[PDB]
Amino acid sequence: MKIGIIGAMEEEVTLLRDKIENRQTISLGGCEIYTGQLNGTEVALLKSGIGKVAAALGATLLLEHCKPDVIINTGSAGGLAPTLKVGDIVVSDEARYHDADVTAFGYEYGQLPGCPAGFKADDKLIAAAEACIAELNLNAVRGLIVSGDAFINGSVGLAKIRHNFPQAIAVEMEATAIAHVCHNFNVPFVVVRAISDVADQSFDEFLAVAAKQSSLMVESLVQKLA
Amino acid sequence: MKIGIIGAMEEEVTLLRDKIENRQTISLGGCEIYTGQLNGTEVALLKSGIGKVAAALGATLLLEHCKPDVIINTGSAGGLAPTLKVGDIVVSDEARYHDADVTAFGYEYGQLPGCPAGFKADDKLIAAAEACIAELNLNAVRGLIVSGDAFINGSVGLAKIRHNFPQAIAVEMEATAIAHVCHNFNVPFVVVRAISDVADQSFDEFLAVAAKQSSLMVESLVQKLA
Ligand SMILES: Nc1ncnc2[nH]cnc12
Ligand SMILES: Nc1ncnc2[nH]cnc12
Repeated sequence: MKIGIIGAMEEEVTLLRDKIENRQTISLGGCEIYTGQLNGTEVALLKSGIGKVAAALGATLLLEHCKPDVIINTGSAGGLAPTLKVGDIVVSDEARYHDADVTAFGYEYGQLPGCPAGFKADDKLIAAAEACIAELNLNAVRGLIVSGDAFINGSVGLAKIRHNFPQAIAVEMEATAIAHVCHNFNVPFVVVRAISDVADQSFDEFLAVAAKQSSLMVESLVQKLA
Repeated sequence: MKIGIIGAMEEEVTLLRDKIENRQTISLGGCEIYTGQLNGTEVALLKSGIGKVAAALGATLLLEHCKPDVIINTGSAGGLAPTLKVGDIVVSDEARYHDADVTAFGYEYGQLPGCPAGFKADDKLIAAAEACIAELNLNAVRGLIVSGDAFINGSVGLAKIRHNFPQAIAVEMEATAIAHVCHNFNVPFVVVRAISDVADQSFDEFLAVAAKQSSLMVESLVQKLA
């Protein structure tokens, strides 16, 4: 089993990279992929690009060149569900584009031609991730994650998202693009995001902590799936 | 020299695929790439998917696997300029995302982190495409093309694009994603789009005519470049 890891938190990627044994660095399309073993398990690690296309570019290179069995995609996200708190860890049951609209042709909002309305995370990965999170004494919340090429900052942006996806619990900029590429490559995936802020509610205190714990979560999830 | 060709119109890809000599077909990540020689010139042909991520996925595979020296990206788009008419052929001098927004952090509208505000098509490739179109007795219009994961059918969506991009003359769904991937791979490209309809003014009927013209244009450009 080979596990692909795509992380958006630089510190998490560094922490994991430094732990890889027999580390090899592959440079393609302006991306760097680290391969080797993490506690005996073969892995392929990549720092996530920003936005749908850059994230898709890196994921495509990794999936094609390393051909992993599964993808674990980590990062941070803004919370949409009111019951969330900074530090919570959301686990995707599915991912949708909040900025895709071809409804004029009968497609469901957010759905793109040739794709399902939402991209489903693998049941086994979801369960394993949720178990690894609880073991670290952290709080995991399962649900719909939406993404788009926009940094949601104001009320209007949030309103549109909550209106189109009242069930969405988190939002960011790369999750659905990675799920989409994984879907097209028929590779199981799970998206996990530490909640950095909540829509209607310290930097280091969050990022320093989230990145470290996410890396431990990944290490634990890799061994579990192994 | 090796020329990469990515076209949106199914019929154009078929016409060009049928002309490739010593044709080989490569199946990667759900995509099909045809390689061989077009009138003696090494080419790599691929039909673009729908949307930024699908388009980026295919482009990434072609650029990495085939290492083309240049990219010719064809298709169709909706006209934004009032002087444009169905049938005109827009040649991009630049490509921008009309649905990317990180202005909260000083980015120009449509610009994403890690990228320039817009992606510039190659000066030499632009001029060459313009010459080929003129030689075919067709009308080429040079300008900004914007892309996003949505079909624009007038209304508020159209007004928003005209407001944010006064200079944009055409709009579709893949151009900028492909330009973006080429940019990251540092490969010269040129975007060309036949105008299928104009804002405020049959798709298949248009396609039956434009797809054929576009294929001849591509063939001519390949030779002109070789
Ligand atoms: N509020 C937000 N909108 C988009 N991407 C984000 N990434 C983290 N927070 C985000
Ligand atoms: N008006 C339009 N908006 C988005 N994609 C298009 N593709 C062709 N015409 C289009």
